[PDB]
Amino acid sequence: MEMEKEFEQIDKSGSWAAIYQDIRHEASDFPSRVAKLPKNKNRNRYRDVSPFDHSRIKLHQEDNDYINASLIKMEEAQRSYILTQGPLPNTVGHFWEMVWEQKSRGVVMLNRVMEKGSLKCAQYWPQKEEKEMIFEDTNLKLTLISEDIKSYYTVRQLELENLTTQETREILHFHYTTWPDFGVPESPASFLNFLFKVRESGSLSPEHGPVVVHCSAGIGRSGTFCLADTCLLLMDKRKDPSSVDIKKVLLEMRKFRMGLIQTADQLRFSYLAVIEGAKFIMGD
Ligand SMILES: Oc1ccccc1CNc1nc2ccccc2[nH]1
Repeated sequence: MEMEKEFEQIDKSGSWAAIYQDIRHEASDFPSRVAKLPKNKNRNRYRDVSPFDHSRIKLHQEDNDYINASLIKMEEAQRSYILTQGPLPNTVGHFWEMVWEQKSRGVVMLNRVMEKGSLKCAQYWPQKEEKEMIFEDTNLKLTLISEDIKSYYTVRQLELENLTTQETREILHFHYTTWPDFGVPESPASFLNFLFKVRESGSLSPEHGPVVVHCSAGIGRSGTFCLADTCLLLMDKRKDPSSVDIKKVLLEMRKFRMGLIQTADQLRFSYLAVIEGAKFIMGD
């Protein structure tokens, strides 16, 4: 069923809450035993948001390999994403170790460091060229190279150096800065524009490791970003673009990380972004 018609049918019936609950009910449940070990309690921002054991990213160190991060592997779309929480004061070194080890090109950040008067994630990148950051626990150095501030998002060019081998890499930071403190954006125009800038960069392409995507918990806004990208890619690839079922793509993605799309409003916003992005697709 053409999702645009499914959309009006749910909107006119105001059933968004009922669809969302159907998804919650059918979603996969897999063990998260590593995440719940007592040694890992300070590595988790939220007690109810954990990576599944089967899909968790492992850090390459014998001490403790745990990070709150999952690999979302979309077989038919041929895209992979790492979804993670906003780093904590004690996990900023782990975060950059993961970026290095997984060969990521891009980091996508969908939150502000402070929102609703509380800290949503650590200040994990340098704000001034001449004040670089050193992560002593993981032996990495990170320097701000350049910053492009726009009305709805900022792009930063960063150098990550593995101090053990003196190899360096270019890391692009895509920072969506205008998601509102409550609800979802009214128009998906600026969010789609942002997604197309990440794509244009090469960050989502198979020649690099998976893009690292985060918000505060790494399930809500983060879930919207990867669901819209995968759905629009499948509409490009298939003979019948109307076959793309957003609810079935979301349940496939929920096999890899729990709780992706946190509200009925986020589900509705995901439909809108795909419907409008297709509009700027069918003939753009
Ligand atoms: O390590 C890298 C490898 C390839 C590309 C980018 C980087 C980041 N570092 C960096 N220093 C610069 C100095 C002048 C102009 C561009 C620069 N990019």
